[PDB]
Amino acid sequence: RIRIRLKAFDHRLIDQATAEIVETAKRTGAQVRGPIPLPTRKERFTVLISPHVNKDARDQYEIRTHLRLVDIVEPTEKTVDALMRLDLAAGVDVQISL
Amino acid sequence: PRSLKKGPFIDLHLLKKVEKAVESGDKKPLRTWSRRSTIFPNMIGLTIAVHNGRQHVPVFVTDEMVGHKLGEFAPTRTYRGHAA
Amino acid sequence: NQYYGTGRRKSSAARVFIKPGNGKIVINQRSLEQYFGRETARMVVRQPLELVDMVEKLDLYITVKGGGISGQAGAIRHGITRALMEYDESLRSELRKAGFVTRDARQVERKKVGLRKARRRPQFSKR
Amino acid sequence: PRRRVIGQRKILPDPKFGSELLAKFVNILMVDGKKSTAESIVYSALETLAQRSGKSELEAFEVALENVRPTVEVKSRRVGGSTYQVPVEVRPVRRNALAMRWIVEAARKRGDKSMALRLANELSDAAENKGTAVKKREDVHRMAEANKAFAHY
Amino acid sequence: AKQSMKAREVKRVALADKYFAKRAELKAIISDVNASDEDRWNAVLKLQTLPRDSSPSRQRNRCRQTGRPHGFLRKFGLSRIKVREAAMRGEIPGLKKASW
Amino acid sequence: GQKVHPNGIRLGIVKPWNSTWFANTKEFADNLDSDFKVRQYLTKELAKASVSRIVIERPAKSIRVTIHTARPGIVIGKKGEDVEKLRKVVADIAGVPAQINIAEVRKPELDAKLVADSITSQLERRVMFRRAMKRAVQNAMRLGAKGIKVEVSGRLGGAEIARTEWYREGRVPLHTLRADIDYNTSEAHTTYGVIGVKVWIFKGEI
RNA sequence: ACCUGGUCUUGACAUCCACGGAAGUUUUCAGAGAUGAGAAUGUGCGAACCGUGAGACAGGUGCUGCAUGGCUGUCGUCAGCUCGUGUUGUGAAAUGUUGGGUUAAGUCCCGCAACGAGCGCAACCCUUAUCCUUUGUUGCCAGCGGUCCGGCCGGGAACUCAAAGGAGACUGCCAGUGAUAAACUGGAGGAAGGUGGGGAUGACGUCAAGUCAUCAUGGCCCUUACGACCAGGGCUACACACGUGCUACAAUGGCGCAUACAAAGAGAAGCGACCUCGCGAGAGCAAGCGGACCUCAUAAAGUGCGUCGUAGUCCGGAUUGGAGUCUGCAACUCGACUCCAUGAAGUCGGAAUCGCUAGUAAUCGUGGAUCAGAAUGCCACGGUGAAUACGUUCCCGGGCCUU
Ligand SMILES: [K+]
Ligand SMILES: [K+]
Ligand SMILES: [K+]
Ligand SMILES: [K+]
Ligand SMILES: [K+]
Ligand SMILES: [K+]
Ligand SMILES: [K+]
Ligand SMILES: [K+]
Ligand SMILES: [K+]
Ligand SMILES: [K+]
Ligand SMILES: [K+]
Ligand SMILES: [Mg+2]
Ligand SMILES: [Mg+2]
Ligand SMILES: [Mg+2]
Ligand SMILES: [Mg+2]
Ligand SMILES: [Mg+2]
Ligand SMILES: [Mg+2]
Ligand SMILES: [Mg+2]
Ligand SMILES: [Mg+2]
Ligand SMILES: [Mg+2]
Ligand SMILES: [Mg+2]
Ligand SMILES: [Mg+2]
Ligand SMILES: [Mg+2]
Ligand SMILES: [Mg+2]
Ligand SMILES: [Mg+2]
Ligand SMILES: [Mg+2]
Ligand SMILES: [Mg+2]
Ligand SMILES: [Mg+2]
Ligand SMILES: [Mg+2]
Ligand SMILES: [Mg+2]
Ligand SMILES: [Mg+2]
Ligand SMILES: [Mg+2]
Ligand SMILES: [Mg+2]
Ligand SMILES: [Mg+2]
Ligand SMILES: [Mg+2]
Ligand SMILES: [Mg+2]
Ligand SMILES: [Mg+2]
Ligand SMILES: [Mg+2]
Ligand SMILES: [Mg+2]
Repeated sequence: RIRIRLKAFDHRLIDQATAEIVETAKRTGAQVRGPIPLPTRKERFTVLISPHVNKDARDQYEIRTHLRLVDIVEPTEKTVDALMRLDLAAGVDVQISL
Repeated sequence: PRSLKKGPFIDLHLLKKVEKAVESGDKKPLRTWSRRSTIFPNMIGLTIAVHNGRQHVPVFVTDEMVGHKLGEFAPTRTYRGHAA
Repeated sequence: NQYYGTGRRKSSAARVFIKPGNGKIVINQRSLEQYFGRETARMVVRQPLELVDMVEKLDLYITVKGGGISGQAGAIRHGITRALMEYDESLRSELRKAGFVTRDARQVERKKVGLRKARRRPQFSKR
Repeated sequence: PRRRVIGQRKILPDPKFGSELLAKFVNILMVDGKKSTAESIVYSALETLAQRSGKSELEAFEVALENVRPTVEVKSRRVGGSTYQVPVEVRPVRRNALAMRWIVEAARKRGDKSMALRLANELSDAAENKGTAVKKREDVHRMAEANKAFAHY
Repeated sequence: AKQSMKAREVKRVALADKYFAKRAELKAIISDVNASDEDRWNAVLKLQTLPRDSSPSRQRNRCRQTGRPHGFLRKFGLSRIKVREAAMRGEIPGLKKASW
Repeated sequence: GQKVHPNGIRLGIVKPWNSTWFANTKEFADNLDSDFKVRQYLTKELAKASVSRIVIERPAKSIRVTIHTARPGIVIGKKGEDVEKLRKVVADIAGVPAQINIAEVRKPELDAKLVADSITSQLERRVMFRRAMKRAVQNAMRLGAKGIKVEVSGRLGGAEIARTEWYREGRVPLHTLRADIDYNTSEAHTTYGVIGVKVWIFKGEI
């Protein structure tokens, strides 16, 4: 079994990669579990907007990190080599675990 | 204060200055800027001139000054009261 | 068979399982009087049953998470009500007449910039 | 408010007796949102009051209210010239709100030990037209009496 | 920030790496519970001899684009002012105005 | 009073980001600083190439720069010579293998960054500020904008008392979030100081 | 960014040229250090990188926010502010935008020398309240089957939940009212009812409002100094006056024991379990975790039992003595925390004054940014959970018409 963890700042970009990870896997023999929507992280930032004083004038920002889990149970041999060469889109973090 | 497992602190350049003068009869005042140095049981006698920011003030090291830092004997701020 | 109800209140959510019995109540593997020491909480939990007169005709299996005493007690009361309606559907009229069907949507208002809390402003002074 | 868009809020009846009237009295007594701490104080004072008389907790409570409820009060009224304290009829709900508030305020001022005992001694004197709260109801009726001439402003 | 003040931080960053391993084993001795009592003393005296600018506690995070020593944010390496300018131009990935 | 940045408020709604990579905290600050130095170089080198928008990606241990422009032949050069000269400087700066893509800005009269830069170059040549703003507004309205607004601030015409002036045609509904509003700014460095230019261009609700 | 003293002059930071040299490593003395004088080892792969020498220059947190850009406060999230064409007036201007109703709304309808349009309002965005669909681990446990009673294991995909996609509210429905209108009042259904709750969003403009010390910039000014380097001091002073907070004056409490129920978040020079040692702050040893898995990390208020019995107290915890811990080259000036002792004012606060209309106020804990260390501040999170609003004469600010 190999573990697939997917990170991205855009949940639409992260669903494209998952849709094509669970498609280039069921074809090449192995079966899939998931994808799993792990809890989204929400990192928040608060800054003062004025160059000088005005302490109550602020902007509140946020970065959302979306998470996906894909389980390839029983990986066939044509399945593995069909994974590192898929080349996913930019801005999608991919971590392979065994 | 400074942890016991580390021993009292002393600026190395001052430790050489007291060594080179305890073995000799040098009673000339020792001019240092090291207000952070703990007073050790080895220079009870001579006068260290400690900096207070704008000059060196001589302190005559006795026994009861052991354990204190040098700066405790060189006040930095000048006060005489308001309208006094 | 078994009947189910999901109840929510504040940050609490209660899973309720209703089946014919004699009137025994378990909440997180504890008795009603063991779990809820507050007297108000015990009355809130019971309230739907004293209304429809099915107090000792049922057995209550209940798990709850999150929130506090009054939230969980109120969350159970909501999920209980949703269970009884899955039991008999003619009870909706009298339960809604008692305000038990409504999910109470009151939540903690967020803290906002420049305020001490959600609405408390710092003390003001002209000069 | 200017727009008059303020309805009413439902209050749960008290646990032991199922009286919304008594549940409001716990609310007036409660501080810092510690309601259970106030529920206990009211229940203890109510039992001391139930055994100091022959009536149940409620009937002894109502008799205390009947002697503290004001019937007429004065409100200011600035008109073309100056302000007169006009006597106005107190509406039935405000009668109970004032009676409870004066009782709780009087009991907090006493010098007994616990608050449960202080509340008990006030609820008992209120049954005999003694102590504060009852006196506060007397001072209000007097003011509204000395201003009966202004009963048309 | 002034040019001189910017160049003070690049020096303190260089000196903190050149003496990094030499500083860590000295504190290994001083913190060593079962060392002796005179090499500890020597290690203490030797640590004072290294230039002060070699300690990482002498560094001050600065805005990487202006040099501002206040209002720093580590996630972006910028002051609160430059973070706002880049965020509104869409130059910080995923960063948008928050509301909940 | 002060208005929200029209681009920032729409960044997840109808507008895309200008940088689209992913990183943890460990390198987030270092990616931002290398994007800054890249854009700092590209903007100075290609000053006469009508560069509207520099989009930066980072697929995997590599950087991909997409330069939106209206004079791509000037960007590329003869048989791709010049675009190669930059592909080396960018790799030097970013420290990874570099790849440059050239996008086509057709109708530069409808791009806020190019319109703002056009007005600004004219002001540094001592063109009458009034003539520049009217020309910009008329051009964009003729090419099919649903609206445009141009604002110029500073010592206009070298006047001692600075002021702000603005024109507008059509619709520029800044409170509508789903409005395609291209917005950008520019600065002119005249003999009397800085003059700031802002340009809004409305292209229709989405 | 300041002071005192010690120091430098194409220079700490750029470019250009000349010449010297790989760069680097390893140690000695003088000095507070800057630095100076050396002394070893390498010499690899022009052009890296150092040193020196010239002069174009660099450098300035120096002045002007009343020369500016950018950014911000503010009236005010107030319902306003305008334009084209037409028409009226010698003209400034007017009309539209006023009027009758209505609305949170220049909201909408009707009338109308106006007819249209723009910026604002509303809507589109985020979040919260109900349901569906998909997916089922690190999250879940209804029915099963075992069990060391631990979802612990086999399993299960039901449920809570996680996050994607959908559904849902429109005065749509009904009745009355109303000018056959806009709308309003009430009822049904529904998780939610009339802008559902909260946020984001700030029109034309105003105060020559704030910022030349984030940055940028016109002009002015300094250039062996207003630039640059260093050590020590200062920004922590203290007859006093004000603003914003924290903790109290107690019994709705203090103390002791026992015992429940959260949300949100952070972590690799990081968070750090277990175990042992220490009264304690901590120490030693050392797993696990780039995390729905591991760590921070026991929520506290609450509840049960005891005690204290109205006292400047078993309230309060300021101050001071002594002894320690930890971070850090270094806690004298000037750190936080621990232990023992000390046990100040204070018993509810003059004139006056502030916040808040509901999950609000009040009260109770928890986290985060900055950050080696250093919150009673700031930003965020849940627990408990009120009172009251008859009304619009008065106070303050504002909107529309009129004089
Ligand atoms: K300005
Ligand atoms: K006239
Ligand atoms: K007109
Ligand atoms: K200037
Ligand atoms: K200092
Ligand atoms: K404070
Ligand atoms: K005491
Ligand atoms: K200190
Ligand atoms: K006070
Ligand atoms: K800290
Ligand atoms: K008037
Ligand atoms: Mg996390
Ligand atoms: Mg709260
Ligand atoms: Mg500068
Ligand atoms: Mg620091
Ligand atoms: Mg000097
Ligand atoms: Mg100004
Ligand atoms: Mg005319
Ligand atoms: Mg008007
Ligand atoms: Mg008019
Ligand atoms: Mg009208
Ligand atoms: Mg309108
Ligand atoms: Mg009209
Ligand atoms: Mg709006
Ligand atoms: Mg079983
Ligand atoms: Mg209704
Ligand atoms: Mg704003
Ligand atoms: Mg001014
Ligand atoms: Mg000023
Ligand atoms: Mg200044
Ligand atoms: Mg210094
Ligand atoms: Mg200060
Ligand atoms: Mg005590
Ligand atoms: Mg932290
Ligand atoms: Mg006293
Ligand atoms: Mg007392
Ligand atoms: Mg309000
Ligand atoms: Mg608190
Ligand atoms: Mg109006």
